[PDB]
Order: sequence, then C-alpha cells, then structure tokens
Amino acid sequence: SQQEFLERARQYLEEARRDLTTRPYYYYVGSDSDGTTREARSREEYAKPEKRVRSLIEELKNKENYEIYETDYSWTETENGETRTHHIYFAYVKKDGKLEALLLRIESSGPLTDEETIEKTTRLLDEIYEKLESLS
Repeated sequence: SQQEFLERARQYLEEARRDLTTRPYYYYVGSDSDGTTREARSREEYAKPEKRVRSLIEELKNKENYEIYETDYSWTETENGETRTHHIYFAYVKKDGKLEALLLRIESSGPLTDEETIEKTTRLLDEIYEKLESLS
C-alpha cells in the first residue's frame, strides 16, 4: 500500500512549505511496486545515486489502464558567485489501478526571496500534497 512512503512524503512536503523562506533543505523519497521505500533527508544521503522509475515512465508513454503523472519545477540563479538552485519533482505511475512507482524530490539551496516564486512553490507543494492524499 506504500502507506509509509505516503506519510514520509506528506511530512516532507509539510516541512518544505514551512521552511520555504527559512532554511535550505533536501528531501528524497522513492518507492516501487515492491514497496521498498528509500528516503534522504540530507543531501549526501541520495547524492549517491529512480532509474527503473523513469525507464518505466518512458516505456509506458509510447500496456493499458495506466495513469501516469509527473511534475518538475526547477529554477536556478547563479549571480555574484552564488548559485541558488531549487528543484521539485513529483511522479506517480499506476498500472491497472495498482501503484507501480512513486517518487518525490524537493531541493532548496537556501531561503526564497521572490514573493512570486514563493507563492508558486507553495501552490505546487500544496498540489503535490493534495495528490498524495488521493494516492492513499
């Protein structure tokens, strides 16, 4: 059922929305149809490498009853020597009403400053949370 993964990613999204304007962070969480969930609350925990997930995605894009969803918002700004990067990737694959793979990557090199980007990232994290509640 991957309920563990569900709760872990819910908590990660909560903390991301909470610390959007507070502190850098890095959250990874990935589960497959076998249920093997791997997390990474620190950067170097997953900086050492999702392959089968994207391979199955691309294969299923081009047999049936599949519901696939993926979102990826990434923006970087390298100015004055500072390379502030931010990245959010979410994706779930569901073959024949059976969750085959779920993946979440949230990454923030530091606190956000653009009000527009803050609102966009909050809205996207909330959308991912609302979808994750539906995937239970």
